[PDB]
Amino acid sequence: DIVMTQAAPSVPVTPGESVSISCRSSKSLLHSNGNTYLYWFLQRPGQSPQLLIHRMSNLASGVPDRFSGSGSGTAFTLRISRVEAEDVGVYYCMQHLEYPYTFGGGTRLEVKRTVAAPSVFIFPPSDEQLKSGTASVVCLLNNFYPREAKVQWKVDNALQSGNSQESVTEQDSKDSTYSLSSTLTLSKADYEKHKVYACEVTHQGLSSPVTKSFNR
Amino acid sequence: SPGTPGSR
Amino acid sequence: DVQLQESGPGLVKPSQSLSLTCSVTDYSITSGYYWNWIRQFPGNKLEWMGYISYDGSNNYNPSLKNRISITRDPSKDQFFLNLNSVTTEDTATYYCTRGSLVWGQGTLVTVSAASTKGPSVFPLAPSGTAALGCLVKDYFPEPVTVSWNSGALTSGVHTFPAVLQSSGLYSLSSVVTVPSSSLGTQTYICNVNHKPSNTKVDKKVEPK
Repeated sequence: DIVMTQAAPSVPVTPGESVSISCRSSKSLLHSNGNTYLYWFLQRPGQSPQLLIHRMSNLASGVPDRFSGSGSGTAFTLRISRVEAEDVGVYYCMQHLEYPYTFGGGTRLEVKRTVAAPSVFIFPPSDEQLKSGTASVVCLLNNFYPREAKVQWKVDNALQSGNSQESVTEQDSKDSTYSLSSTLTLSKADYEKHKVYACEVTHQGLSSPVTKSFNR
Repeated sequence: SPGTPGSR
Repeated sequence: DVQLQESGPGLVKPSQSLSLTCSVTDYSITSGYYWNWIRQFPGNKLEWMGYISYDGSNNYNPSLKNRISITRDPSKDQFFLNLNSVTTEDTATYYCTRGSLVWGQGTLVTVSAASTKGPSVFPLAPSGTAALGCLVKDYFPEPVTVSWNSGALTSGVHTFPAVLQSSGLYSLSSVVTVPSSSLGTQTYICNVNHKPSNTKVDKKVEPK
């Protein structure tokens, strides 16, 4: 099989500016008919992939002309001019020279915006859940940029490890921000043994790490 | 051709 | 316009067969093109599985050639994917396509011996703006959908990607930021739908 490589996992870009996304193949994709069989796709969050470029440099039907492709042999570039909010998602190259068709691992396009600090909220476990013998404590980080954010759970000023799970929204198109949810899961027994529950957030937009907490 | 064959 | 739609079960047990259908609208599958199945694994890696051509000839990815079958019914403009002896590794979103240009919406198939299970829905109570939400916990398989106030509330809503807990059950939260002064004028109800278990739960979220 032909191995397709996209070296960059993600690329940031200021709206209105241009960006180039690289792809490489393990074998030349040039054919004797003159065409180079490298296709480009965009997958927007929650959507099916969509064709952007076929045969290395040909714009597909119904695709904005801000997308263009170039390359030679084993090295290829997708250029996106005048990047807009609708352009966020993952860009994949795919070789189309030999069976089986094979895809690169994708490059995520991130829209770069001004630094935005998250608004932080802590939620104690509901009384309804506390009946079950399990307690979920939730920390919400709302509308922040950039994506990098550290969440530290503290139970009575003690650092927690391996008992929480995080989830992050896809970069939305209304304000180019992310949101994050962190859930600390404890037994009801362990929950009732302690009083102070704290979520400490480290982010570039914050003047200093911010802690939101409650007393059980 | 390695491309997808179109309408016949 | 030409459109494709995948249909089939969302949950299949290991060792059994996965059977999906692609229904093609406003195009005859005998008229041209390759008709592909492409799947996307958790983690987002894409794999081309194979195609059936306008003449019914197949071409399979060598890594699946022993388990896969792609057939068609030209009279119904449908083509089919059959994947035998499935394992957990076959959990993926399955797409049907016409060449590289026209894609279906995709259909998630989870392969697991685990039973279907509806979610618990717990309130995330609000303590300028206030945040509140619902914790949708302990369901299987994906997906769930969450709306607020029957779809009337969309502004400021964040429904997070599900996390797979060590138990093998999923959990997610859906939150919304709201004017603190509206807490006594507008009720907030999350509408949780888990189609695999035939579960519909409305949960009112009020201040603590």
